Amino acid sequence: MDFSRFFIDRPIFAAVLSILIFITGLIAIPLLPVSEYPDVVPPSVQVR
Amino acid sequence: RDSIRAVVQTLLEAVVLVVLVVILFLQTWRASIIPLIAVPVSVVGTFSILYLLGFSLNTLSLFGLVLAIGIVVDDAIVVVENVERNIEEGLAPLAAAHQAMREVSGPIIAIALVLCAVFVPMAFLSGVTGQFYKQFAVTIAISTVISAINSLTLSPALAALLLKPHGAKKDLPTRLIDRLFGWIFRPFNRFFLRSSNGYQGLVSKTLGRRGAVFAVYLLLLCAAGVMFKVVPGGFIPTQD
Amino acid sequence: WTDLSFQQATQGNTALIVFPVAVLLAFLVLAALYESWTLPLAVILIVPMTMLSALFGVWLTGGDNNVFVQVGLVVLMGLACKNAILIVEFARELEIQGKGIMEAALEACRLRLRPIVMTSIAFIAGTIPLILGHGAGAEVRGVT
Repeated sequence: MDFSRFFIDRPIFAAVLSILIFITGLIAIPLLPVSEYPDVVPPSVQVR
Repeated sequence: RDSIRAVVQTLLEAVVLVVLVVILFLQTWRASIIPLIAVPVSVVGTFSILYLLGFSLNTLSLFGLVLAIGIVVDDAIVVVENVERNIEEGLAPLAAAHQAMREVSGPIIAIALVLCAVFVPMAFLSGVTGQFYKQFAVTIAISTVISAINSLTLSPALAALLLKPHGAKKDLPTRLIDRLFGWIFRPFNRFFLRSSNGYQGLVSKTLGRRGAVFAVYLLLLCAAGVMFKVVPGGFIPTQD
Repeated sequence: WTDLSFQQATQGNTALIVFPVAVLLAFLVLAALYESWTLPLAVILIVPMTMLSALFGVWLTGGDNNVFVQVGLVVLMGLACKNAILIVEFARELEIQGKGIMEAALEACRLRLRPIVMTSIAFIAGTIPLILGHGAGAEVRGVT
């Protein structure tokens, strides 16, 4: 395939594709919840 | 109910004015029909995606379609205008369609991508303002995408079939249009030529004074940022 | 704050995130498609001219920067770029065909003036019912 050889002649297209991935990741960093572990703790209901 | 009926009537009023403009510029039933096909396809075809996304026929989504009336015809007009110019250059209608579409395929896809790139940030918003943005952005983006697809596929096919070479015999619908509405086209065509030719001289003069033009632009750049402070802020206007 | 005032206070600077991000996204797309860093700059430089023209209409009518004004700005951003793309793309191709910088730009404007005026007037004619709106909902339609 010529997929990789198509980008050697277009450095700006290759650069833009990598930039788009990077900036999108920066946006999502403050949007992610922060916790010690994933949702592994069983939910419990207490009757008193 | 009255508000929704009004925005639907506004949609119909916008179609009539847009259709009139297309006929005024193309001045042929064989040519003006191609942009007019793209209007129902893009507008009505949008509702299929709205159902999938769970949208509603509110007064903003319907309002987004009203603004999209003048946008869906843009891609079809570009194709038809380019094919017609090639015909005036002596090319056959089938050859003109091939020649025009190796020229406008780039910008048509480029314009569609740029429009989508502008509206996709709105789809990620939340809240009252985010929902309001989502109705307009999603509706207009879908209409433009369908219009771009229709212009890339159906517009060249109809152009190579309906359009005829220069100097060909005028059929009865065409000679009919020429006799009731020819008195608009002839003054308009010469008025357009005078405006365009004079505009060409204006560009030639302004290209030698880029320094003066750039200096004026810097003032306008500051003026645009000033006006974001002059106008008071608001959220939602009151209505009767 | 309660009711709509709660929503008005709760919402952030929603214009301050989407407007620069959308401009950045448009700039990156143009650079990728047309293989240049300065060519997209020729297109996005007209976006500030769009806001000045749009905010001039709302200021002349005594309006305010409400939501319906902002959605008009978003629409205008895409259409402003579309007009610029038509001029720039053809001048780029004419230079490849061996024409000079001034010659290609001058020739591209001549051959692309008609589609630009045709589309600009076509959209403008579509906003006449909004400008001359009447009846129910005419206030919000007139604002946009």
